[PDB]
Amino acid sequence: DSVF
Amino acid sequence: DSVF
Amino acid sequence: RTITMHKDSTGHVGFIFKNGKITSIVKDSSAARNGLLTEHNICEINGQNVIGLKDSQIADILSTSGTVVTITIM
Amino acid sequence: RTITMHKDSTGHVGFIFKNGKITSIVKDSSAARNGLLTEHNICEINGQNVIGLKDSQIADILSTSGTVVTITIM
Ligand SMILES: [Co+2]
Ligand SMILES: [Co+2]
Ligand SMILES: [Co+2]
Ligand SMILES: [Co+2]
Repeated sequence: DSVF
Repeated sequence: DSVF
Repeated sequence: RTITMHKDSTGHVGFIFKNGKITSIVKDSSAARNGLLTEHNICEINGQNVIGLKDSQIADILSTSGTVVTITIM
Repeated sequence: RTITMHKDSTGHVGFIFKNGKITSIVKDSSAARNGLLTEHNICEINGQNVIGLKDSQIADILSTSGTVVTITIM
């Protein structure tokens, strides 16, 4: 998943 | 960015 | 329920989300220091209502934001 | 320099990497509990040499792995  |  | 965070040198405030809800926090990150916690829905980013936006649409807001990112949760 | 981790209910062991090198650790994750630390290069995953693979090629190994993920660092 993407980290922001 | 992607987490794994 | 508003938190101000600051991007790190990799461009991240330090959280993961899915379906509009925060799911994980990065160690040693701005999200960690500023007390963002899992299992809450994201209501606003930089004062913009994001309730009901798709994850990709929230991601675009986050990625295109400048260094300071304020988030409001329910 | 080998660490065994276990995917969580979101399918993650809890780390971010770039250019073959671990850059961040997720709070409360398997990577955190098992003492993976930033700034080290990834040498092997599940006993396979990944030195010199592209990040997308390491990501594919990680994503397609079963629940247990062993990583060796330099
Ligand atoms: Co993922
Ligand atoms: Co990123
Ligand atoms: Co709460
Ligand atoms: Co070291």
